[PDB]
Amino acid sequence: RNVCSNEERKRRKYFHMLYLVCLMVHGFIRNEWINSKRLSRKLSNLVPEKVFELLHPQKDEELPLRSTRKLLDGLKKCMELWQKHWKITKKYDNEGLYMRTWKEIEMSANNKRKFKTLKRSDFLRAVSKGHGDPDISVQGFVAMLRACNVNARLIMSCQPPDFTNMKIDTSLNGNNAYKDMVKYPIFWCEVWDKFSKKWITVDPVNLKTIEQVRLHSKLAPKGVACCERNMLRYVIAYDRKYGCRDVTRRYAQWMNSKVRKRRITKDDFGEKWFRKVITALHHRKRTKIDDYEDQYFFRRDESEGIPDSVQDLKNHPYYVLEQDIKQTQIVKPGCKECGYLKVHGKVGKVLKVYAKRDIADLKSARQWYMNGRILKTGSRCKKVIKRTVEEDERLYSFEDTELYIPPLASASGEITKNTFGNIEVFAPTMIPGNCCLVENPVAIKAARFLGVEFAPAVTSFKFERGSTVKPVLSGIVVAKWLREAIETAIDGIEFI
Amino acid sequence: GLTVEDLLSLRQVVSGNPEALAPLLENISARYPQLREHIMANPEVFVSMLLEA
DNA sequence: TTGACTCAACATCCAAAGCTACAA
DNA sequence: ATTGTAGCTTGGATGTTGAGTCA
Repeated sequence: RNVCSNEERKRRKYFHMLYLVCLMVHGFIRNEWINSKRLSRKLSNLVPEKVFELLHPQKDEELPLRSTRKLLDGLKKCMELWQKHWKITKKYDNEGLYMRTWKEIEMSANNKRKFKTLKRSDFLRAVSKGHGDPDISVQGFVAMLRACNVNARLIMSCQPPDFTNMKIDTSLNGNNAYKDMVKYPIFWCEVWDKFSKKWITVDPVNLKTIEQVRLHSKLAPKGVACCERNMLRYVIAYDRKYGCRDVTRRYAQWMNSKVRKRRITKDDFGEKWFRKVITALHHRKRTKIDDYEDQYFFRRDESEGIPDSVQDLKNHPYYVLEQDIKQTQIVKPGCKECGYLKVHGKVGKVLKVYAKRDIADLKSARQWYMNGRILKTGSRCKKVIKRTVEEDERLYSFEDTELYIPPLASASGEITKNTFGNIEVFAPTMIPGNCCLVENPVAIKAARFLGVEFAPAVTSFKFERGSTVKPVLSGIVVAKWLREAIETAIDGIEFI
Repeated sequence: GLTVEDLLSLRQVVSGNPEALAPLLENISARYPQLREHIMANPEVFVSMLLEA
């Protein structure tokens, strides 16, 4: 076949994360540079008074749209005079910041190369002289708009290597490689329109357009060729005030179905990890603009709707196909489908699509005990399912279950224990209220040495060869008032 | 728990030469097995490291 | 140019308190 | 020596991945 080992899988996931973080920090720092005062005082002189007035039109009461109009004309004229300002555009030396293949990353370490350093001063000098690749160009442009006191964001489409691509050989088509790579930009600009209350998209260098993105954006790469070096999944916005917002939603038509699959956020851990990175780069308080943009994203989420294809509904965050409901799940009472899918390939063939919020997860009595829950009195099971030598296991909903409260320890601290002489503690709930769990390889030896009243704690089950399960006795449940005594014994175990 | 030299190189590449990320990260991650667990659990610390000086 | 098939080789989740033979 | 232990050959159902074929 053509799938690498699992070790490589994990290495690619880690390298993907690391690379993403580095790219996002690069965007942050470059946004700092863009704010340079020494630069803005120079670029300010590029914008005639007439244009400044167009960028800051009078608020129009009767019809705010006319003001938007004047704003857009100013942005257009700014774009025009930026072409006059730059003149020399350089090619990207090596794929610029477009996506690299795993093979390329592997072989980059193989051969070292001289790198001409770019310091803050070099950046400023290049922007003022109008010399450089398209990225430095757009960056200068954002700097100019900021020099003219317009709320202009730098937008970066971060292109880390694709951790979903599990191929060993990851070769690319050489035909029109560069032209296809540069067909869409990595950096562009967003400008806040206070009159219509929306971010306006501005690419003055590559596509040389201004658009007011509703559902479709001219800047999202299209075509298999182009998406091999430009996979849109992390569109990051940096603002005047050192803000950092994930803005992919504006530029990705299928954020929830397609893009999500290609993002580190596709699972809970990556979600938290990315939120941590953003927060670490988000150096400002929330504004009303954020509120407006969040409403925009919420509407875009509302109107993305059900995806057109079966694959895009695998692991969707909001919807599930009828046929993908697990044997251990039920439709919540009174709910039905929330939509349908025309199945591409079969005339009139259609699949029922359910919202995930309407699917309930069921577990058996044992499974609930493993989550520290028992069944309520007169609870009726919602489903019956087979198992192995077979067996009819009943399944119950969370509402049919109750929190298990274990009996308290006696005055002397004696715990009540199961038939094997152990206490089963699979959930914090399962510790007696007046007791504590001490997890330690020697907590048993300690409690035995003190001769105090305790109970070994079965915290989980080790599955092992042969055919046989084994309990994992990871420690002790003692009364609370004996904790430090145990902890003292544990600490001095070498002296017993 | 990295050296001064490597944090310097990393900041310089990140700030002004990110086209050179690929080989540097190849070297650093090959020389710092621990980094993996740091990034996974404490990415903000790494960020702020880069954000200093 | 699209996606729904199938194939096969792994990977990943989840159950949930031994048994025999034999050396000492 | 009438107990202590090495060894038994996790698995079985379900999901993920890329290649390929078809309409």
